[PDB]
Amino acid sequence: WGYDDKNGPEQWSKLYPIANGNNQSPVDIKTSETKHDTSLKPISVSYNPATAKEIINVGHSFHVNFEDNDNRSVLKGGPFSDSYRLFQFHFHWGSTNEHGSEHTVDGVKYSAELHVAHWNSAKYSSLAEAASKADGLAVIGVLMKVGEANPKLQKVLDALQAIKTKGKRAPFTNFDPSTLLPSSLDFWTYPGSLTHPPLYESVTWIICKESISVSSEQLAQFRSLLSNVEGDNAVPMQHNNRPTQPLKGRTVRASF
Ligand SMILES: *CCOCCOc1cc(C(F)(F)F)cc(C(F)(F)F)c1
Ligand SMILES: [Zn+2]
Repeated sequence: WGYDDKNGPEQWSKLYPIANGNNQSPVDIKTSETKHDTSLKPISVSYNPATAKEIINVGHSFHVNFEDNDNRSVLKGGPFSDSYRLFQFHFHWGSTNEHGSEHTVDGVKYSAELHVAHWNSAKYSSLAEAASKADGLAVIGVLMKVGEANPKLQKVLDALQAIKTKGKRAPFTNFDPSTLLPSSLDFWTYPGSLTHPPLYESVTWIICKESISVSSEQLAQFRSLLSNVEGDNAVPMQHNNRPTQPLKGRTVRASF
């Protein structure tokens, strides 16, 4: 699978029938139809910088992984009674500054999107186990808006030089992902899935109501990464965002 016409989101249903499922992400969040939930508690994130492990070029994108051995970096509050263990964060972007996000609000596309992923360490003992469980994954979605350069992104962007080509790996240590999150943690939440194969419908989404900035040049650095392996012809990762999906009667709750 990929993001080209030959193997893109339109072709995913071939090898991943769940793509045409009822709990698929991303989706369009219509604020007028979001339901405020009294039971929702504030989102609480406590990450340990020492947890940061490495950064990897995976052809279609890049993953910044963390040590998920213990509960040093966890996610609490929200719709969760359980505690979720951070393991990775990554980005999604488009070929132009205008429409590169995955989630949309009131039909409004953003430039990019940050995903901070966690797995249910209260019920399960591994990401592999939790990945296919409805209550296995919790992902924070932060919408990124084109504008002034984001200084918080620089340490990540500076590391992309060591993972230029597909398969390249590099140590990525001493970093707190929460520094990338917006000032406020007000959020929408809805039962969703992974935005790319395997497309497991096992994700409880936490979409921040507040967005963060990113310069056009910083977005250019994302597309600067190569989807090809070393030595081969350079093929930049121009985009890796999935179109919004049918909400299928799902309810998007609001904490505000
Ligand atoms: C590319 C780095 O690999 C580390 C783990 O990869 C996974 C990431 C995700 C994520 F939620 F981030 F999209 C999901 C999965 C899984 F669902 F388990 F396949 C693996
Ligand atoms: Zn994602």
